[PDB]
Amino acid sequence: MDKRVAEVAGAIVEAVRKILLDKRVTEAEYRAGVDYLTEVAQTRETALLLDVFLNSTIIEGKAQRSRTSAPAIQGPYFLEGAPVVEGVLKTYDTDDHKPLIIRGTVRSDTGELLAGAVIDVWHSTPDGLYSGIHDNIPVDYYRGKLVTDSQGNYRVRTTMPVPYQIPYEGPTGRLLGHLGSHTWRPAHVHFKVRKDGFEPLTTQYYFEGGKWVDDDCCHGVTPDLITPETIEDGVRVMTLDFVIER
Amino acid sequence: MDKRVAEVAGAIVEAVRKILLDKRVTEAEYRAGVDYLTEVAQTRETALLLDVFLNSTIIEGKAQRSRTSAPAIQGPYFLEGAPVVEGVLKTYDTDDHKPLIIRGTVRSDTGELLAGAVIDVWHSTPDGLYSGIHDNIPVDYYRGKLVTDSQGNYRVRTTMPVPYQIPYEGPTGRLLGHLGSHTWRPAHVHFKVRKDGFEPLTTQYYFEGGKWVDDDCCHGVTPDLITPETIEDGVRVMTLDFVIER
Ligand SMILES: CCCCCCCCCCCCCCCCCC(=O)OC[C@H](COP(=O)(O)O)OC(=O)CCCCCCCCCCCCCCCCC
Ligand SMILES: CCCCCCCCCCCCCCCCCC(=O)OC[C@H](COP(=O)(O)O)OC(=O)CCCCCCCCCCCCCCCCC
Ligand SMILES: [Fe+3]
Ligand SMILES: [Fe+3]
Ligand SMILES: [Mg+2]
Ligand SMILES: [Mg+2]
Ligand SMILES: [Mg+2]
Ligand SMILES: [Mg+2]
Repeated sequence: MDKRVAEVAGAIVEAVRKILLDKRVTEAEYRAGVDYLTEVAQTRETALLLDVFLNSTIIEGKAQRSRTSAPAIQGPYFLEGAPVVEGVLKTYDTDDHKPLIIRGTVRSDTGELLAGAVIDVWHSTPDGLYSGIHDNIPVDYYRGKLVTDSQGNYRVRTTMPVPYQIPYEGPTGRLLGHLGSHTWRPAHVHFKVRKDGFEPLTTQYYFEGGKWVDDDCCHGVTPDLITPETIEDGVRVMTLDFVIER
Repeated sequence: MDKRVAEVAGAIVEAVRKILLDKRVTEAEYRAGVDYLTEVAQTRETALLLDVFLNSTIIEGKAQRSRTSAPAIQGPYFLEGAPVVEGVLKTYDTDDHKPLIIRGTVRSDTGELLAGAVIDVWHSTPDGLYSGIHDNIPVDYYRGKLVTDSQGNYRVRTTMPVPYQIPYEGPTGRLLGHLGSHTWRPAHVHFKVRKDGFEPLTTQYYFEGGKWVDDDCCHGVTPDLITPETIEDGVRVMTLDFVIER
């Protein structure tokens, strides 16, 4: 008997039953539903399907219960063991990459600039593929760790990310279809900031004006996480000042 | 956009989010939860897990919305293509089988005895295993089709079933563990009655006094589905009169 598992899991069970009754779900519908979720399970989409309708709500929760630079949903594509960089992120030399630059400061919720903070960054190849997770792509690519200096400053040069769709061929995709939504997410860059003394801050940031920023199939775009459009020497720039609490 | 999928699926999504907020589920809990359900998916327990907390409620629904001999949850172990029998069900000759006898009538909700109704029956080997689904067991065993005669009567001789537990080694088992329930179901026999003119009636029936009839881990035992204890010549007897609607 786990007090909390039994509080939260129970609350859900009790709550879904109600719907099963009120909406008057038939024997034949119930099968159709269960048959669906086994496909979802079969398709290894179990976590995905959850992430879409839920994870975004769970951020809205944490953002209420804490003081930090705006949080965002984490996403499936984070891999630990990213290489530390001065630096520049390792990216492919190819024509279709556009330079992106990321500057800023990591600091405490009490205001003190933190040094030796590790900023873990990952983002999509121009195709929408993440490294080491897609199509024979090296893991040291499009991933890296940034470490704030004596002033709590970090700067990194990298290629631009792109919007990508969650897998659209499966049960989740269509299910969104029936729900009048789509499979597309706006382009974003992934940050996880952890200082050995503080609570981890995981977030992603989008680009003002980018496609899908209005309609994110997951709901996890929020005004703060939209960066203004600023170029320097024809190089898109993100200036992000993180605040981790603790 | 499927009007109903979007009504019922939506209602659930909206309803689970509330819990995620109210109970104040953390980022770290959410993972733990999602991590759980992928195990459930990994363990091919996706349907099971649902059947336990839900399917029993879905009967309570149908039993409200229709006129029939009491319905019951279907269960995973029904296989179509059961052999028609006069008859007797094919069972193993072994010592530990106790004779069980099943008599009765199938009839319409308007009262007319139906003839040529097909009563599909399946039940557990003395071990708790179902045929063709367990341990190299022939499918013509512990399964059969009964066909009501000119009077709408059916009778079949068969071996006794036994209580069995839903798979207890996996994520569902323990999850019930945390919820203060168990893995055990009381002994029951499975009937599906379909006449080519009428709505299928699927139900199972338990034995008065049998273990677990009070505590069914799934909730799907109900007073009607408890048969009284009656022996004839030292042979347990079930007298069941089905009423299919339409
Ligand atoms: C194992 C849990 C996985 C995570 C669950 C997702 C978490 C939150 C989002 C889940 C969305 C709700 C799942 C409902 C899926 C319905 C599929 C469907 O309707 O197929 C359309 C279905 C067939 O089309 P399909 O989408 O290709 O399968 O439409 C039909 O023809 C039948 C009518 C469907 C109406 C059924 C209404 C919902 C009944 C489901 C009962 C079981 C719900 C248990 C889920 C509890 C969630 C905690
Ligand atoms: C894909 C859908 C499959 C069908 C879903 C089942 C349908 C109705 C029954 C579902 C029961 C609810 C599932 C919750 C499972 C919780 C697992 C757990 O707490 O592990 C204990 C977990 C670890 O132990 P474990 O059980 O071995 O994993 O306990 C912990 O240490 C962490 C605290 C757990 C508290 C989390 C509260 C629930 C958060 C889940 C958020 C996602 C819910 C989405 C489900 C929507 C359903 C429609
Ligand atoms: Fe991403
Ligand atoms: Fe059964
Ligand atoms: Mg600076
Ligand atoms: Mg600045
Ligand atoms: Mg008779
Ligand atoms: Mg009689």
